[PDB]
Amino acid sequence: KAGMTTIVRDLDRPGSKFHKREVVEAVTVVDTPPVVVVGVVGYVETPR
Amino acid sequence: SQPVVVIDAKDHLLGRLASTIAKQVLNGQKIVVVRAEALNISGEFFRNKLKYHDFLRKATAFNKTRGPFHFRAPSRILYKAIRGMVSHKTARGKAALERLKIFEGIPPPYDKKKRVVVPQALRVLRLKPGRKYTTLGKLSTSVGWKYEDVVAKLEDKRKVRSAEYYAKKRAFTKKVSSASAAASESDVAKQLASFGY
Amino acid sequence: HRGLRKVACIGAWHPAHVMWSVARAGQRGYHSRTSINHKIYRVGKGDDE
Amino acid sequence: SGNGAQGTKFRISLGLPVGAIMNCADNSGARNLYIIAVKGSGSRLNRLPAASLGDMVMATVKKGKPELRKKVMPAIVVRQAKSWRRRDGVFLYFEDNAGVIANPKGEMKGSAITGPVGKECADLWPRVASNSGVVV
Amino acid sequence: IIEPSLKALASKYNCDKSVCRKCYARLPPRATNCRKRKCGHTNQLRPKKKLK
Amino acid sequence: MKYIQTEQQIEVPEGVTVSIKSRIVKVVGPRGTLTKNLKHIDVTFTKVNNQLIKVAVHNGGRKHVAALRTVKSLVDNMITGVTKGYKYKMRYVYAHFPINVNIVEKDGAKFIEVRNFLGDKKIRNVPVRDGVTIEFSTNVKDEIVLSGNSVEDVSQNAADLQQICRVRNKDIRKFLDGIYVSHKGFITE
RNA sequence: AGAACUGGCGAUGCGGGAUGAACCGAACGUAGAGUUAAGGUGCCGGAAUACACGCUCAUCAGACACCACAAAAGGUGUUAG
RNA sequence: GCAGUCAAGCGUUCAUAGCGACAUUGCUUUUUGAUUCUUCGAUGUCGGCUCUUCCUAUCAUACCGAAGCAGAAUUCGGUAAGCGUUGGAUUGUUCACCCACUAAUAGGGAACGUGAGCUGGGUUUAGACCGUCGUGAGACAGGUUAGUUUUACCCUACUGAU
Ligand SMILES: [Zn+2]
Repeated sequence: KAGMTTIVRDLDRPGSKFHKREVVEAVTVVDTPPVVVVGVVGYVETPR
Repeated sequence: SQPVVVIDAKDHLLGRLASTIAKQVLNGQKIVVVRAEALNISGEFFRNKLKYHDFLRKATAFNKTRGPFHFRAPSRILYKAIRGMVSHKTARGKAALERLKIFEGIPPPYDKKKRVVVPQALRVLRLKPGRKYTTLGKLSTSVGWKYEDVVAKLEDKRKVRSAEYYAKKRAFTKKVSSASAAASESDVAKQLASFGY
Repeated sequence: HRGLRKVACIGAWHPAHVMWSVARAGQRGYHSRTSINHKIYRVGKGDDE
Repeated sequence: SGNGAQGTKFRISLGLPVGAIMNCADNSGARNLYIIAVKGSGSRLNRLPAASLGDMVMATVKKGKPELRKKVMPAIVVRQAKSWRRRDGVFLYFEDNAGVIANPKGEMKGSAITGPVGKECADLWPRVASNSGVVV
Repeated sequence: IIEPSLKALASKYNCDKSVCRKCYARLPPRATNCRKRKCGHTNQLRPKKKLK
Repeated sequence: MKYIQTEQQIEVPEGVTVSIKSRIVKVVGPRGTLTKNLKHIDVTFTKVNNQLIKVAVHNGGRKHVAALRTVKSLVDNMITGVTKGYKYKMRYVYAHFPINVNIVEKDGAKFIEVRNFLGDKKIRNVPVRDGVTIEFSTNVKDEIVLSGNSVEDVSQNAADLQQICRVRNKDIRKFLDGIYVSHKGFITE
């Protein structure tokens, strides 16, 4: 996680009062590089 | 008489097993009970369900982690019935209940080892034909078990891996009977037949 | 007297044992949680200026 | 809530609770309205109900035309001072809390509205919009 | 428009019944002994109301 | 009292062979074929002819014997359905609002949907059981015919229909609408 | 709460009724063998998952008197009459 | 306080849709009473505030049945206590009455829950005033006003923590 910001977008929720209107919403930004795979692990079913 | 006993629990009744187990294990015999999801119990399903839902009701109010631990697995329902029959609060009940090893399905070690049956608890012999009986897997699942669909996927592999063994053995011994039946017409056997062998 | 930012009557008598259900002080935060149905509004490219 | 409401509203910051004494814009002789209740307004222990813009209240006049006072009457609040948030983002507020006398069917008693009026009331109560001269 | 050749059919499943005075349960018109256990399989029945 | 022997018997018209092993009936015929499980009942079966079968219970005592004739009818209904077949003729009824019924292939199997059940918008669908064929009358276009071999499938499906096309929160003495069975017969006679 | 006759608890342990001042059995020197009381023999629990004729299957079964509760009225559920 | 059984009748006709007298069977311990076993080398005694949990004899909400159910609205009943069940004037009040919203404004228990948790309006010490009683000191379950509310660092429980 990094932090938050504020945006604007036109709506497509039809029949609402704010259809074809714009709004303001708050979003979180999360920094998200590439992970790298190093392994694989195998799980199997048991009665436990 | 054998050092360890392996009890197939199919078509058995719970409280009529556990009074044999709880005495044979208090007298010094090691017992394992296997295929406990195939156990049977008197009474209709709804009735034996309510007799569990009136157990889940009983938990220590001020903190329920202190109270009656309602186990949902058949291996543990049977153990409950036995723990009740045993003075588990002493070093004799404790020592006994460590002579016991209960399972669902038949794991490998007790797969290739012979199984037995307690006739004074078989539903077949005991119960009237026409009475309703309830199966512990359906019950456990209905009160919050999870691993029913696994045991059936494993025990079937057990069965198809066992049926081939049985066919192998049978198609071996049908000739042992022939080559010992071809050898029973001598004096060695006409003399034993008088002794009773 | 003896505080206001608290609870009175943490329990009645004969249960005689304070309950798991009653409000009591302790840690706040550093708990694990899973919120759901969070929509995505942009998936970001790092090589873009 | 829908006792005369044409449409349905968004949540607005609940400004003025009961006990509030807000002006009266209409030309019905009144001067202030004492809120005694709110339509909607669910229950919680020790919580006193509140009124937002566009909400109906039930009210009691304290100053104006003794023909009116000493009785309850429905009312409609059309300005409030609590900064509230519009979906377009901005926080707006008025300089005074003010209301209107009304009947349960959402109609009015007066012929005008002395002052500005909130879009969040006027879209909803249509008989207020026809008698308003200004909207925000 | 129900054409009473068919109104008779709808009434076989709706209004040709008998009701317990003790549990208010739909029972058939020919039967005694309310099938529900909470009543005690009683015999106090009546016909269902069809005229006024 | 506990009796000694209560036995019923089951005729068998030709073309039919009734195979039993461990209380699992299997019947065949011109129309088709059928099976049934009766492990939950204690009952025997013997073959005195290819033309009939003898079913028997022993001491019993007034509870097993009531299931005896029941079993007898079940097997007899089965033979009847695999020799002739069953036909259930349901019919529509309404006052103002017609019921618009059709068959529809959903993602899985067939269904039968009904619309305008008293002006409702809920398109209420019903599965078709596997043992059922299904059609509409043509002499009058306001019926429907379920049909098959197994009555406990056909009739259960018809009841599944007329149980969902039932009005709620209204006077049923007045709102005698929906669909209802009208005739039970076969598809040979 | 208050009287009559007797037996007890009090002042009395012991085996049984899970537990209990009074109930059942039975009254106590220290010990050993045998036999029983009342109560019990699925397991906890020592002792028959004994034998026999039947009744009951309860979606709040029922199970050691005192004792720790249960009625009027009903049921084609079943059994016998 | 709650419920049930007969059912004479009410119920435009229609005992039992709903109700239902004369009688009669019980349940409850949230009433009041009776009793006096425990507690007088002290179990802190009204109400409210706060807070949790439980019960069902369900006010509402869910699915159903029945009506003297056309619809709408209502009543009777059932499974069901999962979820909720208010803001305020007057009163110390329990209790009560009204205004108002509401889906609804249901009843009850937990040492008549809860005072080392609060308050201390009331009651129940001492000061004082009136009325009535009494020769008088003084009485009143009659009214009025003012009147010290102590301690947890222990064990357990609980919340969190190594
Ligand atoms: Zn009934």
